Amino acid sequence: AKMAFTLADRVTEEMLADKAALVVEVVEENYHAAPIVGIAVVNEHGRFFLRPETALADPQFVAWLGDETKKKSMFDSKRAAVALKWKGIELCGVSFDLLLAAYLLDPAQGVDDVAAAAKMKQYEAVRPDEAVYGKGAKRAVPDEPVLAEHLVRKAAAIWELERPFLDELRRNEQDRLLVELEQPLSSILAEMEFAGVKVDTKRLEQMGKELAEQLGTVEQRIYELAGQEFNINSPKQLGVILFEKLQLPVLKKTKTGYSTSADVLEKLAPYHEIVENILHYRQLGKLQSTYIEGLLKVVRPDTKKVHTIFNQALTQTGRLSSTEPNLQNIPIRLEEGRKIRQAFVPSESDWLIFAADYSQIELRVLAHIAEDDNLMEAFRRDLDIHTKTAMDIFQVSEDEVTPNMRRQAKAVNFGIVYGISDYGLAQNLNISRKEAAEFIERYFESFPGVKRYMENIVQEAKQKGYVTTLLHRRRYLPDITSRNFNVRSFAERMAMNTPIQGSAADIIKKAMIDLNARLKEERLQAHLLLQVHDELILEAPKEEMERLCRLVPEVMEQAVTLRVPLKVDYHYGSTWYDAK
DNA sequence: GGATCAGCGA
DNA sequence: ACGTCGCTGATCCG
Ligand SMILES: Nc1ccn([C@H]2C[C@H](O)[C@@H](COP(=O)(O)OP(=O)(O)OP(=O)(O)O)O2)c(=O)n1
Ligand SMILES: [Mg+2]
Ligand SMILES: [Mn+2]
Repeated sequence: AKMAFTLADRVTEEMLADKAALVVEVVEENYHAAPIVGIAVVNEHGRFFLRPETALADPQFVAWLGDETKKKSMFDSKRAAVALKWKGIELCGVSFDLLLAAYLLDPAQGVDDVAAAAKMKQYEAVRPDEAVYGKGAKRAVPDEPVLAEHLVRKAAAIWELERPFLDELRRNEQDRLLVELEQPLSSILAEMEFAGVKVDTKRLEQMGKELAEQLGTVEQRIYELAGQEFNINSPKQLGVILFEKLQLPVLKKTKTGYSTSADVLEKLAPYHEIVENILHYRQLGKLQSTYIEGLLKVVRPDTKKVHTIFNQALTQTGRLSSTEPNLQNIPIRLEEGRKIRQAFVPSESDWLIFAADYSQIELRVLAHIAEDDNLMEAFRRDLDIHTKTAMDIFQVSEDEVTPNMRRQAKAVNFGIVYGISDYGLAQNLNISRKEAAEFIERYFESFPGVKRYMENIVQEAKQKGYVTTLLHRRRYLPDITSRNFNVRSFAERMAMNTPIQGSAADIIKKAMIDLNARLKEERLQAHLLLQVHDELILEAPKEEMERLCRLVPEVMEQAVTLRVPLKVDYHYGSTWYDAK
């Protein structure tokens, strides 16, 4: 039923009040330099709809905006903030974000628009976004009066949902988690995205050059070794032209056939010199398309920068997400892939990249929550549990543990505390089930207080229906009561990982809050560029490095006081690769 | 277009 | 039965 609003053809005084619901509509999925299709304003004085072309020229409207004393209630404020940034317009004053509010109250709700968020509060006087602009090869902006009626309903929806959403947060002890943590971070992530990272494009290209070379040269050998013309990309083909054309053993099977995962071609290599050229050719493939081109595809022409979008209310545990491109999955494990980081450089001349980590954080975080005597005492002794477990998964001595090695021991360590079964472990470090099984018993012999944790957090979820993080981020687990054994089991493994994965994500979020607050009150040219789950990557002039090497680690270790010490590793250099 | 698959990261 | 949490490129298939 037509909600009455005045389609404004000019701005006015009564629509620039010190509190209003705002909507700077960015239909485009990727808001980087995306046009603004419309504006809407609800405030005690009424409901208005301003046309972008208009309002974004009006200095009185542009002022009310950039004015932090003029309050704005919104949904996905970063989406608008970044879009405006690219227009030279500053957006301050956002005191409430409906999107992040619904995320804290229940990340499983999967809110992708105001309607979905509103529905969560028995408010449905608003249409879902997909209904208004559609999707697929049809997607478009409805005509003036349709776009208008919707933007005003979304704004009106935001106007009314603030109270309901804030109260439940208040009762859930998440009001501060919203206002003092999630909302502050949204402005910082906007800067990081708008700032973007510089891309050594010339190099990156001269990389794709040779790749194609070492590709076909490893593609024909494949047709040779196989003796035909199958496409290395069809697992169905890799299955037949393998175990059924080329007769090899099946050590594992998929829900369609038999695994051709790398953890198989590996074990099934010596049975033919084709399984080796497939391992290498697939690596060069991935690294070729999913990166060289994949990155250059998002590199803007002028600034030569890429601008990731840090999705803040997407993951179910509190972690951030990155897309177009995913800068949280840049190669680093092997040497070939790692060099691509030499393509990531400082944004200004004579600057440096400063990357800071967090030493075995989830393990430290588990130590604090689980409170196992020996896991804490160990850290209080400053040991590297990854290297140690490596000393076993290889029986070697501390001095004989390699970077490559510490990785598997690391994956084993988390595999073990987060559910892993003797079979899962057995296939990982490629051993027997009886060995893996006993290695896990001794693990919990080393950390009994932790065993007790895997057992009570399962009961905790079973009783409350939700797990929680250090900073009060909660995760509902209704499948914990499932009568299906595997639904219940996945639920239980979530109750074991979410509190830990989530608390670690809360801490890197708070550290980020202290880091911007510090860099600002000390006024430095340095700023954050990326967040990689438990690592921050800043860029600054060479002259600030000496102050960074102390301020960046100190801020991160201070964020929260655990029963164990936090510890940061940090390095810097001319490129992302150099920063080590 | 979607459903698996592949491979990369934390 | 199944460690957790993500994103992107490639090809099978109506
Ligand atoms: N196989 C993995 C790898 C990582 N993580 C989680 C736990 C780690 O603590 C966190 C950060 O990833 P890192 O690679 O930084 O691992 P740590 O931080 O634990 O090790 P490092 O001492 O190298 O920082 O991500 C996990 O659950 N399972
Ligand atoms: Mg890391
Ligand atoms: Mn780390």
